[PDB]
Amino acid sequence: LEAKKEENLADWYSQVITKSEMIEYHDISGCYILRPWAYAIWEAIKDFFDAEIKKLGVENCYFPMFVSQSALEKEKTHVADFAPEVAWVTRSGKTELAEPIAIRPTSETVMYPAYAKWVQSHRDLPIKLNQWCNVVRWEFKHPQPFLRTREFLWQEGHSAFATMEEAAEEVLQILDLYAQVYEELLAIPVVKGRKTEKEKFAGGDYTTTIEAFISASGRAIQGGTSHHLGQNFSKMFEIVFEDPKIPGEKQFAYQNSWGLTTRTIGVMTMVHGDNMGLVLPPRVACVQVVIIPCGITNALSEEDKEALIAKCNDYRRRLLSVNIRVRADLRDNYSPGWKFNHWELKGVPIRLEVGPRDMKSCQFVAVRRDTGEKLTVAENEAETKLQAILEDIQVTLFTRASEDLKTHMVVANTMEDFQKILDSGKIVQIPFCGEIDCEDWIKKTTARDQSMGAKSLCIPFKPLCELQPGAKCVCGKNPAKYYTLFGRSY
Amino acid sequence: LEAKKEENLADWYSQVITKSEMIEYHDISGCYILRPWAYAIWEAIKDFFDAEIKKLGVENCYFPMFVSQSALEKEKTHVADFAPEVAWVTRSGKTELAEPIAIRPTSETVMYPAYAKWVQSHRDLPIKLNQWCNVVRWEFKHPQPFLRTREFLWQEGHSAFATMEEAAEEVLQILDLYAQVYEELLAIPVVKGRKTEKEKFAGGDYTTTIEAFISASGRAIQGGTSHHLGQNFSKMFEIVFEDPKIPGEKQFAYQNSWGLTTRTIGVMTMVHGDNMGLVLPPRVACVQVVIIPCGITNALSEEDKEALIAKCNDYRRRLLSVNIRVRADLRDNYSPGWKFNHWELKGVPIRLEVGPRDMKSCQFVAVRRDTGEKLTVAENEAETKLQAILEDIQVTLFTRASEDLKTHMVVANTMEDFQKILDSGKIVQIPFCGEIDCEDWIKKTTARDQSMGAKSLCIPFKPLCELQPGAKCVCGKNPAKYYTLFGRSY
Ligand SMILES: O=C(C[C@H]1NCCC[C@@H]1O)Cn1cnc2cc(Br)c(Cl)cc2c1=O
Ligand SMILES: O=C(C[C@H]1NCCC[C@@H]1O)Cn1cnc2cc(Br)c(Cl)cc2c1=O
Ligand SMILES: [Zn+2]
Ligand SMILES: [Zn+2]
Repeated sequence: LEAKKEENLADWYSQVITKSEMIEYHDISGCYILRPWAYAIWEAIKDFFDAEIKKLGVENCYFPMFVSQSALEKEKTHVADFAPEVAWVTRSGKTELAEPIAIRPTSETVMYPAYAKWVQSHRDLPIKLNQWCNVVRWEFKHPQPFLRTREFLWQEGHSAFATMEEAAEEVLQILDLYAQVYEELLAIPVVKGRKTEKEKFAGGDYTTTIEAFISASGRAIQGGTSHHLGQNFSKMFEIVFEDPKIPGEKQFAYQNSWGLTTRTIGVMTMVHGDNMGLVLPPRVACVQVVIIPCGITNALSEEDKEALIAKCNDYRRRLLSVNIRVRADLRDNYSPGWKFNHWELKGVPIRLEVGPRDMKSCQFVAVRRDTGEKLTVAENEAETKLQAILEDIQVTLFTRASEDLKTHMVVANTMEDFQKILDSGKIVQIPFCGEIDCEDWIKKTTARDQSMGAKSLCIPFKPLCELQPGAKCVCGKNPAKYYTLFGRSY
Repeated sequence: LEAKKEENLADWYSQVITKSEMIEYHDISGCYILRPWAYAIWEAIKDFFDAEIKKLGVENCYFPMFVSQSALEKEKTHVADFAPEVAWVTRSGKTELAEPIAIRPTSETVMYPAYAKWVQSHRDLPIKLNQWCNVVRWEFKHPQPFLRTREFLWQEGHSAFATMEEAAEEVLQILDLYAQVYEELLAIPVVKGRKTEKEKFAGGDYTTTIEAFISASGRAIQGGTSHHLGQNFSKMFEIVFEDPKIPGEKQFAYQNSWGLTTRTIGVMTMVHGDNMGLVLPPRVACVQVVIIPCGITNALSEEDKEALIAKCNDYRRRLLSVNIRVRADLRDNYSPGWKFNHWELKGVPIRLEVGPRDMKSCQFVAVRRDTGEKLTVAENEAETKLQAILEDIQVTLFTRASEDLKTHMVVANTMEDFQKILDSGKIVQIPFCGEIDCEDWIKKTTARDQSMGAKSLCIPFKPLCELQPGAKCVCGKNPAKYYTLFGRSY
């Protein structure tokens, strides 16, 4: 690794993700190749989430990606600001086509006409459906492998209830899951809260979100979102049912929608990385432990060279049997020292080092990726001790970026504190009125002193300080409705 | 179900797949919605396969879907017959675009430039990679939900070895897996063999395949394919490595590729269906057993109506604990008799019927979907007996369509037998020379008497009869190289 996090972050990231065999650039910019080392992290997230939404009664499915012109345009889901970012299909070979078709940037326009058809009785509710798919949005903005890409993978859930007490409960349930993905797997602490009326999903009553901080840049980033849509789309798409014991009457259904994307892997990179390379949390690594045989020489007995290469498999065998994801790298051509480095770039949590010097002592050595600390372990304790080190790494990585968050997230009550602490490369809870103006304003004000300015992130469900009796927005005109998280974003 | 399999098959299928809540048509023909009842079958296939290729050392990944014009066209992967079936992206919103981009119809053109880059040393081999993704091919041919669709889901593996003994072994390993999917899960017997030089994947040395018979129509269908590519693509894309102990020399890598698609679900439907509806093999059903409470009346004691609805959960609880996938349908608004029918269309293998008459006798009743046979079972035997019935159904469905295959697959040595037995709505092993002509010919000959004519299916690895000393192609000119499976196809 030539570049350094503190110094040229933009380069560091692009070097870490290539040299860890995670990403590979494609002959079309904005598009990237998810190599196995990264995909296994996505698949790890996928396994957890999938397991939890199904406990909630959600079922997976697959809708088409092609949304016809008379669909987006036929309605006004959009919110048509994004309309110049949709790609279009126009010709089948050379032969032109009847109407052009769009590539899904999201799936409301494809799914909701159908929801309308399936909801006949009130009996056909709820309808909770999820899909794991790719989506395509267009961007000329200088692209970036996990955070700013043209095609990406995600998950999008769309549920639809009779009542609102229902819909409401799910929205918060899902956001907790999205938290668990970041806090329990990825070991990334996040801030839960509600979008401002400026920022919330348009065409949807409210919008809960999960925001994480990437100190390295002093910006914060959006993790995943969970929206309550109320009746907006049902009205739009006539998803209606005859009421319960309010006969002859027409009730609109209450809807939700929530998504999480592959930016997770980018955030995970940005947060836990070294100048030594990528670092993975034990919960998501393809390989929790790598077993490398070291201490091999040109004239090492040939019957010894197969005691080593066999001792290694005993660890491999024993660890696999306690569901530790272990590879033994028994490759003849690379050095040991080469391997040490290779698996360090990739960020494998523990390196299990096996030398004959240690074999003699019926023992072995384990190296933590995060701290670098070596430990010498008895062969009869490989399971308990290594499982423990895996748990202790997860904690460390989490109880680091969280202390790193607490330093970098503070309250400021004047506007003059807020421009100092923001330029201090941090993020701030301020008193805020809520009006779009004293936000729409705030951006321009902060941008004049900073190459851009503070955005609202979320309105913390649990803000740092409680608000005091008379208290005013940073503007100085209106009173403060709620402490509100602001910062420069991604 | 109004239509009937024997009578209007084209309608039967379209009714079965809608009324079993599997498929839902979209505002663009050729495109369909995979509802949960179907997707869970795809996901079941996915779970099995994924588990097996990983034992083989394959790793999953995700390449982009956008293949640039200077890629397909830059090379000649194609085999350009299919070129007028590729969709194209041309505008980002209204703004036109630099060059147009294609939607992946397959991924050789996207993956192989990269394979070239990753294979530097000979050390970087093998490279076995898989991806589960959607692909888009265009068709005006009257579409059909699982068998003839424009967008579909599949899996595509692309491996790349130094030697050919390697590549060769995998091709056959994979085809056995594809067999297992059809024979062990889907309970559909298939015929293993090699494509003819007419039919094989172009741009690839040979092509093993799996062919299944859909009696209902007298046609056969392609299950999945596994190709050996040898050196064609490496040469094309310069995937090269310095040789082992043949220094200073340039070796091309040997490649494979293999795919399986969502047509599986269509074949599964076509093969096992009733006029009573879809039928699922226990190995893939979202719901192996449905628990329905029956024998409820208007004036049934309220404390009895909760002994029933509780007895049901005891079965639910006990079955879930032996990994039987069970739903208890406790819905208050539908009749019992309505439920019986609903879950019959969906093809749930067993209906677990709970009535108080049986509760009195501390017992219950189970109905097989395939045969219709009812059985009365002790409450202390619910696990062993139901698991057994699930196993016995799988077998039945398999040892049915297999006897149905043996009737409908026969040998014919003259050409005059072959035109009779083919028009008998069956498929035939004939003596065949191999020349494209005496195949290219065979189609036109059979088409003049039949609304189209026999195609080669495969060249059985284990043909019905052995060939006799002097023996000639059905044409009568050349000698027969091998018994070869022919028939009308899909
Ligand atoms: O992504 C969304 C809408 C919903 N999609 C499913 C997950 C929950 C989420 O609120 C917001 N969004 C974001 N970007 C977009 C870009 C384009 Br282009 C279009 Cl057409 C539409 C959108 C767009 O609708
Ligand atoms: O699907 C293939 C090529 C390979 N894809 C991966 C699985 C193994 C398989 O042999 C054959 N095929 C089939 N249909 C096609 C349609 C179009 Br359009 C194009 Cl460009 C290309 C193709 C095309 O290459
Ligand atoms: Zn204000
Ligand atoms: Zn011939």
